Amino acid sequence: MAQLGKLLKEQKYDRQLRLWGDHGQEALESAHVCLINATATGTEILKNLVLPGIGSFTIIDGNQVSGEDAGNNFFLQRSSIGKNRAEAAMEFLQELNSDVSGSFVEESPENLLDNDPSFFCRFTVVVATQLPESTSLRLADVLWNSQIPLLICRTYGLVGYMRIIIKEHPVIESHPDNALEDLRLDKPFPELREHFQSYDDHSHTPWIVIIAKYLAQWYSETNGRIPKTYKEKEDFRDLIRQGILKPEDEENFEEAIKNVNTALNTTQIPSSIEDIFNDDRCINITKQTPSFWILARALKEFVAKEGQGNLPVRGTIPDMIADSGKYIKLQNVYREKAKKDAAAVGNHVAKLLQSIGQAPESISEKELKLLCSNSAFLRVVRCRSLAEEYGLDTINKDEIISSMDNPDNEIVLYLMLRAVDRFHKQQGRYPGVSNYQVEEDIGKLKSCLTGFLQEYGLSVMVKDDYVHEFCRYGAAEPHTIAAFLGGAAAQEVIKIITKQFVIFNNTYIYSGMSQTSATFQL
Amino acid sequence: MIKLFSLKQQKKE
Amino acid sequence: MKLDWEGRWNHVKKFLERSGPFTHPDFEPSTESLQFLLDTCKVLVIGAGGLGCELLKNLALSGFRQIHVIDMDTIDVSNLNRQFLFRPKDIGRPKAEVAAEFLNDRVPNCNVVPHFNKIQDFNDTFYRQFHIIVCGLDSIIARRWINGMLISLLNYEDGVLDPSSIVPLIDGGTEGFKGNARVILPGMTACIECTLELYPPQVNFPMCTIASMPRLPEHCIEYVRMLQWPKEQPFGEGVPLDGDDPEHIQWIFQKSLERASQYNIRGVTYRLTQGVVKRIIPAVASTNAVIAAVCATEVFKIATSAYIPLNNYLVFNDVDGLYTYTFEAERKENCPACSQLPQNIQFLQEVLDYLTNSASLQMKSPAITATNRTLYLQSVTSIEERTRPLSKGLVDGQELAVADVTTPQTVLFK
Ligand SMILES: [Zn+2]
Repeated sequence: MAQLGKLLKEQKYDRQLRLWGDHGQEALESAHVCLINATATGTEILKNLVLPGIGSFTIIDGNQVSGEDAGNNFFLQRSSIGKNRAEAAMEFLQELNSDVSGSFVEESPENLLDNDPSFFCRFTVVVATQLPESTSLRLADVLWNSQIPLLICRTYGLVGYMRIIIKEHPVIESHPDNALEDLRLDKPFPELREHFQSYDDHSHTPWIVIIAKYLAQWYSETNGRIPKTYKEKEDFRDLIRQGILKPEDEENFEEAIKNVNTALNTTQIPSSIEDIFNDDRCINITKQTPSFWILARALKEFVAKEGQGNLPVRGTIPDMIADSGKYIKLQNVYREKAKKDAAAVGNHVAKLLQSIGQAPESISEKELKLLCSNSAFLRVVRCRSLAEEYGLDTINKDEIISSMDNPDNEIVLYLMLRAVDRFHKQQGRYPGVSNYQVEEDIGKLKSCLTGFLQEYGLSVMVKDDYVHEFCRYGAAEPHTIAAFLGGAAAQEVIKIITKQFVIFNNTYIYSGMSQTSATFQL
Repeated sequence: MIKLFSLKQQKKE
Repeated sequence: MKLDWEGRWNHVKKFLERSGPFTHPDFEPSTESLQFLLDTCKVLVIGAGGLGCELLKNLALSGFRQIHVIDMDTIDVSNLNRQFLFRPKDIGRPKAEVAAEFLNDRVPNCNVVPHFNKIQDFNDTFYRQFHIIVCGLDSIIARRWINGMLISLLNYEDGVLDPSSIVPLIDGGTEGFKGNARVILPGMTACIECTLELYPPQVNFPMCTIASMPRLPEHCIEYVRMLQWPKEQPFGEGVPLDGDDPEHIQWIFQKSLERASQYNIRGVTYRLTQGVVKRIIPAVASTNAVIAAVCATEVFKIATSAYIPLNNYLVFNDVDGLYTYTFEAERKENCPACSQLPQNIQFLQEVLDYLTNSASLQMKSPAITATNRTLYLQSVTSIEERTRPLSKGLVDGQELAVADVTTPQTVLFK
């Protein structure tokens, strides 16, 4: 069944293999994810990781299954009531995918922290859910000092809270949506001028050539390279339209007319890339410098030398109605150039490995090809620590204060969470859990709010309606809100494992009430 | 929305 | 034991038994709304694929019991990375049936009734039975069709909409790491037809390119699928191309590489061949979970009037970090589907083209009939022929009546 499982997976994961590829699937199947507290939020997140084929998982839960537990969890049942939740959840989650290996530990995270702190060292990523403030901060420290990626997720009433913690997460394959093409019309390369010069059928020429034609013409008069959209770009559009004559050519020239707004586009190093280049880790190498920065540096070198100020040509171009032969020859000019610059970048990568003796080819040819294709799309995310967020002098109070300018910004929801946790510390229970404790808990909740705010010198105005609403929640974990957070959280974990796409930086707050959300850098 | 909507919590006809 | 164990609905009750500051205006706390949910609120889920499975779980755990599912498909191995109500053993069985089966077993007293049907098989009578309808399908045609069906249920007395005749329509869609959700209150808010720009029909390569200017691997594959297979009949006269048939795709893949060689096009792979033939849309579990959650939460709100519903159109994107975006789609007054007044054309293949190539009316194959006599049709090869004479029997005010596969309704245009 060895190969009947190889293709069995190919067909099973086809819809997703088309998103992150075979390499992404591989990273995923090699990972081991840990989940703390299998209630609705955790099994939802986990199911979204198990269906796509996460290598393995281990649930950590020391609680027993409650009635309301079995009432809001698709992976628990009436018969599970009274038994260990971690154990009960795995059995059902495991049924979702046999290519995944489930596991659990009937202990509490606090317990595993006291006895076996290194226990969490075995996971690719740790996802914690429904955790109290103290357990979180304590869990953050260990994991932060262990270089272990952490995602804290919490569902409270109609609020979804997600917090990711990774010291550094460098990504090459960020999959940019609607990126500007690297057409080089403003900074043509020899082969490109050559290809264009080769012109002077007419109704079936790549628009890129129709533009270059008039670009050389326009640039020969005013000598301006055209940033004025409507202005040097609308006259340019008109100029191009003129050359049709009796041509039932429009379709050709017209398509040239449309892209004029997206192709005169300059060539230029993206701001995000500058910062990667001018970053301490790109400038100061060592034997410890991870493959990413070596590749970052090589790219910086290229921009200095062979690149003549710019990044290696991408290699791809959009489709363009045009005779097959014309389209292909044009495309090949770009592919050739792309291959050419890539090699140059390879030459720099070697000269960096040697002056580090790191290795001969500790970077496959495929990685080099990937890097150059995505040179304009590299991203780097550095998350603060939970300690930094909690510290009295480190807390980004400006962000909070400024956001609170709007009394309904979803940052109030984060402030209320903090107050709920403090209430749980002071009272040993959550507010309003009982229809009877609501009215009375409002005041005690407002009290803990005021205290939390004064403790940080946060001069913000939190409307009473939110304290009332948070008490009304009774610490519920509504399934549909847990499901929302579960899809969101799940994909962020897949982003961590695969290092594909871009993870949200810091806190994501979701409001099921207004179906709105926001991201913050706390 | 000009007018607010509310679903009758009764069976249909 | 009683049906509901202790604290079973604790996570739902709190939003029905407690007053609140953000509640819906017509909301009143009650220890009886949950009962309406468990005993009488009928919800119809259109689709057992992707959003469907997620939607059945969501409603079930939210206190709904009278749920129906419509789906005309069979379980496929490729459904298994996200359609968690199905297992490898179920491959080949109707999804609708298996979805109800799994759901009814996992949620103790749920009552999911399946329907191995397409939405077109039913009429008014069937749909009026429901309080709320949630659609998680993938074709624009279906979305528009069900949109037209609910609009048709509307009853105006003297131009005064009868609220009891309004059937909310919650609609959700997904695409890789993107998705959308929206609340449609037929006759009160923007319907699907009011925002056609939001539903850009899938890619359909131009003939000229496919037949004479291929540039991409996809064009080659497309050529083989759309022209060569119909011409040649690789597997016998009348044998239709079966996108799931391993032998058929291997055939298409080989002819594709053939055409690609002749035009020096790279990239024809078996995977890409499958993608094109089946017009596959990449999909994962997480994005479907997010969107079905928004949709279910809104179905709940509409049923219990717990909170005011999504204004109307939410978008989710998970690619660069993540975010949700919501805005209020406007009900177009000139709407072919939900307006109350007939269309006003001011002008035969002048209207059939206008009713097809327009943007306000992206009808697919309209059948035009004069006041009381079929003028043109297309559903009959003689109708498309005999009646075809498109070749330039009417007057001025005449009330034409179009009909497309896009709606159950007869759009009256003058
Ligand atoms: Zn409309």
